[PDB]
Amino acid sequence: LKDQLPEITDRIVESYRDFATTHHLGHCPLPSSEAVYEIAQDLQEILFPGYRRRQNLHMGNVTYHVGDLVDSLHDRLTQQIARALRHDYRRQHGISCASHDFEALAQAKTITLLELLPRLRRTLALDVQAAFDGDPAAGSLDEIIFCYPGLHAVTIYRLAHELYLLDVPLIPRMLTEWAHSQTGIDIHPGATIGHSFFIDHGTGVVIGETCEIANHVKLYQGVTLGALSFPRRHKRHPTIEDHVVIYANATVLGGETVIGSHAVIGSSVSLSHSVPPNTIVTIEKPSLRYREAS
Amino acid sequence: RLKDQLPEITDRIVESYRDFATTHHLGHCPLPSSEAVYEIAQDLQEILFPGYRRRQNLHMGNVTYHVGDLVDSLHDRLTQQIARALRHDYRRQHGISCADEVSHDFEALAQAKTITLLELLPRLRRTLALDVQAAFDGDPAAGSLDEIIFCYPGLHAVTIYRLAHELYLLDVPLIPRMLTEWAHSQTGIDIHPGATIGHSFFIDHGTGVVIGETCEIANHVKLYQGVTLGALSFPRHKRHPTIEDHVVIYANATVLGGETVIGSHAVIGSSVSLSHSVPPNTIVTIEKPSLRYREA
Amino acid sequence: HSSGLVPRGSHMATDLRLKDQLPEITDRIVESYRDFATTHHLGHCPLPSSEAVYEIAQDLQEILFPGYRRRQNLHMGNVTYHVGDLVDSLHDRLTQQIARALRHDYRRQHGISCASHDFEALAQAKTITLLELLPRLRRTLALDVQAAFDGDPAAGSLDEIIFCYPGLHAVTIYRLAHELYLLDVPLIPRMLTEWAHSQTGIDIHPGATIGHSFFIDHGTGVVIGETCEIANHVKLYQGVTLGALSFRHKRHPTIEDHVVIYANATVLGGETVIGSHAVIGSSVSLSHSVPPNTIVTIEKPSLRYREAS
Amino acid sequence: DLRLKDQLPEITDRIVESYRDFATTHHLGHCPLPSSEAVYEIAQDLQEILFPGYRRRQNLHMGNVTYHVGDLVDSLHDRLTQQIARALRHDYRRQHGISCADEVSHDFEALAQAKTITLLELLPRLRRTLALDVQAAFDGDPAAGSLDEIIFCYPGLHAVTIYRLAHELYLLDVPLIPRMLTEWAHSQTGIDIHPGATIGHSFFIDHGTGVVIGETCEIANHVKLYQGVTLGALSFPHKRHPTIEDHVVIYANATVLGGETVIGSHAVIGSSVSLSHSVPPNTIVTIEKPSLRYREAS
Amino acid sequence: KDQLPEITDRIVESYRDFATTHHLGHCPLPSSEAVYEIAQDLQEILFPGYRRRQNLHMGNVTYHVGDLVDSLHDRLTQQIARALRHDYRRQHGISCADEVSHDFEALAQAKTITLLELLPRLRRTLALDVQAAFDGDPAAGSLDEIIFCYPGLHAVTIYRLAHELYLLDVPLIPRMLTEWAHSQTGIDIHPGATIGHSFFIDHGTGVVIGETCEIANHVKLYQGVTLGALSFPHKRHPTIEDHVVIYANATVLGGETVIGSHAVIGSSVSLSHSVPPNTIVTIEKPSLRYREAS
Amino acid sequence: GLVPRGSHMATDLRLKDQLPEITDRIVESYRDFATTHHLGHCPLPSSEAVYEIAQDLQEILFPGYRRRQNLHMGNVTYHVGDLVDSLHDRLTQQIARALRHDYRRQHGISCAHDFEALAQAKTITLLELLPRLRRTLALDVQAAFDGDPAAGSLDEIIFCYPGLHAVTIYRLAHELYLLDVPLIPRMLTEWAHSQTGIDIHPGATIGHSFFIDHGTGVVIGETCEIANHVKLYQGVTLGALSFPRHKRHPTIEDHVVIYANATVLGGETVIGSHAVIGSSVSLSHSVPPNTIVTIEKPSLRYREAS
Ligand SMILES: [Cl-]
Ligand SMILES: [Cl-]
Ligand SMILES: [Cl-]
Repeated sequence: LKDQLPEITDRIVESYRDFATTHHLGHCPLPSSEAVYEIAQDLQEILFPGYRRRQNLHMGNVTYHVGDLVDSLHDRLTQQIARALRHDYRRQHGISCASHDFEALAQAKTITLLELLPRLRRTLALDVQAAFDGDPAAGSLDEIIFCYPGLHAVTIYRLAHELYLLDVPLIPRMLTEWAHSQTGIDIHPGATIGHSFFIDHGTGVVIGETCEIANHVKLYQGVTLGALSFPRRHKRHPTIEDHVVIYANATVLGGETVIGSHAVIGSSVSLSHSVPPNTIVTIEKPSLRYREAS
Repeated sequence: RLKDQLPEITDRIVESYRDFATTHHLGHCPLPSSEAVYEIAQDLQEILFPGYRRRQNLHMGNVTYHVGDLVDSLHDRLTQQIARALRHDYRRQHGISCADEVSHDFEALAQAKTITLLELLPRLRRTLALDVQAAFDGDPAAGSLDEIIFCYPGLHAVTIYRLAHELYLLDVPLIPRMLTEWAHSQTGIDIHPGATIGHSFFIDHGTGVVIGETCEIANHVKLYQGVTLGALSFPRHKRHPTIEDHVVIYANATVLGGETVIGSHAVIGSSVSLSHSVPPNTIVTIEKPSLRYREA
Repeated sequence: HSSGLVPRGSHMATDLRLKDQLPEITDRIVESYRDFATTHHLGHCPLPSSEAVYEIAQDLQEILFPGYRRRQNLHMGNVTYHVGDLVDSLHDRLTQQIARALRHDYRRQHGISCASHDFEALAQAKTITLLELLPRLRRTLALDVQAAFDGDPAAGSLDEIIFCYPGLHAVTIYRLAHELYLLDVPLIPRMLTEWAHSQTGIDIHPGATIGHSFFIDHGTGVVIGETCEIANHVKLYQGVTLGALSFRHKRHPTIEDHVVIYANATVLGGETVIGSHAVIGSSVSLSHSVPPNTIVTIEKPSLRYREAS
Repeated sequence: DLRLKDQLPEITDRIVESYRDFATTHHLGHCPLPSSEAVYEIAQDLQEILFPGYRRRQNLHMGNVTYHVGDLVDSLHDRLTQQIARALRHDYRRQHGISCADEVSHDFEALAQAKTITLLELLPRLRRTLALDVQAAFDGDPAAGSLDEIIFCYPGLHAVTIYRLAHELYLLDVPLIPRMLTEWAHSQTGIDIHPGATIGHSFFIDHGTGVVIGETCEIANHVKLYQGVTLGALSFPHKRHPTIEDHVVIYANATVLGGETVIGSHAVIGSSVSLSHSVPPNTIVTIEKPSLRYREAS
Repeated sequence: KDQLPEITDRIVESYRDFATTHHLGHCPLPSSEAVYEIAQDLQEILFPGYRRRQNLHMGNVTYHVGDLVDSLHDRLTQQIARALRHDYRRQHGISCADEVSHDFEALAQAKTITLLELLPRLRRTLALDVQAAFDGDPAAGSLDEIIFCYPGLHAVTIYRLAHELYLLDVPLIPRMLTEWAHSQTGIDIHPGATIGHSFFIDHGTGVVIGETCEIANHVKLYQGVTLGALSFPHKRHPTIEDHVVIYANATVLGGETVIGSHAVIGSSVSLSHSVPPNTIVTIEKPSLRYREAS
Repeated sequence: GLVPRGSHMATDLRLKDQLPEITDRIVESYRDFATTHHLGHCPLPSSEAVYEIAQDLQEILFPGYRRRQNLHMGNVTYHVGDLVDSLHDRLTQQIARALRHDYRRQHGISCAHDFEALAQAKTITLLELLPRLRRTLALDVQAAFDGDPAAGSLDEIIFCYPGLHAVTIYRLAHELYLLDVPLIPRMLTEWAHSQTGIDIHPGATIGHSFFIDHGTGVVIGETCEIANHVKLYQGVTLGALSFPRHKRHPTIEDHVVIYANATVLGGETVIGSHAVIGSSVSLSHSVPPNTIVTIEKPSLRYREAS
């Protein structure tokens, strides 16, 4: 009977006492996943108006739309950042929970992010053009903006990256993993990535925290820019110089691996050492076995 | 008091819209809506697989009402979306800007394409019935047709692809790629709407599969996760492979090139990377890998 | 018969008279339901609901990780209300969903048409079993969270892991699905794991057996088969397949304690055992056993280098 | 502060305890009563069927209306069945002092479905009646713009539509639901019609706020009422409310009381008239010209 | 369930038989819900900070207003056009025909712009109504309480919007608005009524004001007041002059009935003839009978 | 009805260029008429938050009759506990805004746990008296059953009798009034007034076993005092003298019935225990206990229709 339910409830609540690591019970709200996703939506509406939720934006009403989003983002970002800072401070110092202070610091950070939205749009315009240049078959800039997952993942990454530079805990990774969830493109928020970046297809792409990518680089599906199996904090991920292309399913590992300007890394190539500028690296023609099914 | 700087930030953002006009669409001419397109896709799937989607109370005595309503609504919504796609593509091809009255241009043409799509739904069900059976045939361990329809991501991605493909054949801009990229997002399966794919197609697992615009796949084919049917790095014009009937391609294989033909009943083994044709009834496998073993 | 632009009829609006054809389209669609009955479930026998299963999953996660999901205002003084309400609701919803799954499977197993046992009572028993083991699942998942922290040195905190590491999410859903699998619930286990698959690109069959302190880092492209058995303290990376040979019955590998399998490795076969503390390097493809304490890596690849022109 | 939040568990317990002490204003147990929201929803769907094009959907035409109606009928069948069954079961248990542990062995679902089918079957007839009501509003209001304006927003028509639905449920012995319907309409219009009232066709309430019509009241055809009219029972007293014959008009703030009061065919009851006795056909009843006092202001 | 298709068919049949109570065709009438939403938006413009949003300040209110004005332009145009088209067709016995029609659209837009243009003037009039409520209710807590919840103010606000639409010859919509307010307050004001500034209804339940009624400035009414037409009859409703107070349950009837400047109509007074300026009209004390109970 | 020329052209999109200017004139009007806005950084209480609070309180008072139908003794603690927790937060916030705004207004102060703590204390007081309120409301329910012999059941009364809804809201509002909460009490009674046409000032004092039958058009003034076992009908006014805080509305003693459309006026008017005020009676002075007041039989005119 339902008479068992109160007891099951009580055992679960008891388990909150026993295993305290997987709950946050108390008077100190962490940041909200949903609030961070909503922030992300609003930021994207500012960056690509006409391509998101509203389709009735024109020069005569866009100020009202942006103005309202900026006002709301100021409040929401401040709140979420403040909770991230408070929680991280408490955790670092082992302090328990029992417009000033962290709030003011959060607001300062929030305003910095909002102030760089014009600059971000400049950067993102070059990424859009990189997608157009990088995919000859592409219909239009509009198609790219609507639905190229590489552009979406990069957009989120660039927002998360700015917050990373501002020492915001939690929220950068929450943003990148949201994009990762939608696109299968996994970019650490600490990665440094220059303008005119394009990921085509993208599923399975992984880019590590200390990875440094210059301008005009293109990656394909399944590319890993990662750390070596064996032994921007301590550099453990590769540097990719300008105008590099890395084809599908390549792997590039190591904090000292530099892929030089204008290099091409062929499909399925696995590298743990530097490549000179102007080099095409490809796999040896595979040795395949053939048999008839009989 | 610091909220007083927000109006200035707002003005700088609006200014950036003048300076970088390539990444916005401001004006009196709505583009197609991602959300409306998604909703259309939901309604189409309701028609294709009733009893497996949102409603669970459908039977032969009420199904006409469900379908009839969806068909009527889809007529209106697809017409609207497709017309906006056609108008946008017209304006872009001609470099013309947005008019000062509301424009019904292309509405009749959009309606004609919409009706063609709705007319094909019975045929699409026939094809999808074979795909469903192909999943059951292709995965011994499958619990039932029901399980497949409910949650096999391959079937979902292919369903969206087949819808998008019909729109592609009708020269609808934007909407086909919007559909396949939606499916791509949900399944990790990346099928270009331009691909040609015969009946009884099955993708098992599916994450990381990529199939290019020009790829041609015949009947009774099965692929696994991480398969690429793609273009050569270097050496409507055909740049993607042709796969003949009854071929199976195992996990993480790569088949590249517009002149690569994989012959009837061939098997492409796991991790095989090919840029040349394979005759019928050939099993192609990698050379046993050379591995290094050491004590830790 | 001339025009001011390329396609003829560009000026014409929607012809509303053409709406008269829609009833016929509708009738042909309904006819196709008669002709191809395999891809619909029309009748008086609701199958389980995808949406209901998703909602159940949300509520289970709220119980497992309170404070990290939808509510942020939970404390020891109000958590009883939160849990008690969810347990009550889950009891009803899981019973309903499981009962429909059992009924449908029974009918399908036999010939029985929709026009036999007490499936509701059996469903409720299975539901109660699941709810009873939530404290135990919390214990397991606490170790998984710690394994993510240990397995990723660059990890910010337990908090960041719980909030957004996709491996933890996929493993949480899998562990719930697995218990339902062990209770012989049809449909629902795979519905759960495919949901997580869709969200993370991590594909765990609900039949897989996986010990505590399991960690998937990155994870996109991971596939684990039905009969795979993974021990304690195992760590996997993106693109790893633990699958079946191309060329009930065990068809998937066994991975022993403390094994690490790096990105894009493939391990195949029912008889393949990867031994305690082994390391399978990136892109390693194996269909045979490896002893304890063995590090397996690919041979340095043979690469061609030439000038880009 | 947050320390005071520690009192909330205790306040919660005081409330739960009070459910044990005062059981009459709660219904806790495993026997859901009917849902106000579900009844309101049913009413919305019924109105969609009766007045398509004037309610929620604006894209209905002869080519799609079968799908709309077919779907609503199907939904209503399930929801009305559920709501009626819950009402019947509760009323059974209450009348017999049974209680919710003790299983009901009676098939209220089948009976609820039968009552539901009866209501659905008479919707065509109800449309016939309501068509006459709409015309009566047009004929009864000189200033009326169109039938469309009337259908859209005349509160008299809305209250009467709900009443007519509630009345058929009343005649089918459905507990709770008929009064839930009429009270919803009362809430929206100020027009308070008991579901038991008997009202003929071509009925019109103009303005309507403050209208009260009692359970046993009987109104013929072509009757018109204004705001504030009471057709009620005697204060100092089975039929306890008046009978109004055809073609009667009753002006604002009139009061007509008593089970034996018959207002005769084509009578006119003037503004503010208060009556507790019958009136013959073709009689105009008015108040005596009031004696008013006039004084200069300061 | 086997009975249901037949019931469905008989209902559809009855649509053919009784065609006056449906609007089936290709010609959307106006939408009640769209009209209500338009009314919500207009109310937000008229009384910002007292409606749905509570975070409005001088720095963001332009964005809020600007956005609503932009949207209201589109939605009012659409609703008014549908009203004009339907009413014209109906008046002239024209049927729907099977073409999507821009008919009356430009005229609807014109009327819509005129309405939006007079919103500043409406605010000026309503500021006088709010003061009248404060003046007319000496027990009133604050202007805020009045604005928040005095039902007289809400009914008058709706009526004033409806009345401007009535003056613009917009069919259907004005009555839709006043009946909506009627439904929420028990106050029934025909949109055709003429009402001057500083108007106040206190309590209000049961107030009826007729189409041809004319009310001057500084007038106050109470619950249950009827300003109506004669039972035994183009002006059919009374004229109320400046500074008149009409107390609870009074009834004032007739097109030729003029209540003179500064008159007072006492509770329960029933009048069908003019009253001179500066006159206080009261009922004769009732003849009451008293008896001891038992 | 001349249709002006140009009427049938499509919307002219360049006319939207005028909308910014219209917007500016509207904003200007906020500067010119500042009494009818509340622009700034100090939000007032929200109508919708107050309504939601009211819904939650009603769920606590009448569980099984409102939004949830699956409540039983095994789960009701969870339901109530959660509502109380949420109410504590929301009532605290709303009350604090009421108190802050009222203080600023009463003094000159402009906008650039003090009130919060005071708000919380009042919120706790309200929540603590909910069991007592349920006792009182149970008596009101029973008074409706006793006072309307045709009533089907307590259930029906709870489900849909408007008098009981109006009175429920009034009793909640009245407790907030007694705690000197500005704004919110009148917001609550006006909401009830809107749904029922029953208009009760939050300051009214009303004893147990109170029933209003039908109710539309009832008005009860701020200083009115109503004892126990009182019944009112539709259209009853308990109001102030037109030509006369400090008592200006009547006192109604126990067991009084007032029938439809009666008017009782004046702060010194006391209607004695067990009196009956007949339909349409108008009274502006006291009547002793056990007095039955009726109007003289009306003098009516009858004529033949012509
Ligand atoms: Cl592709
Ligand atoms: Cl009516
Ligand atoms: Cl009106």
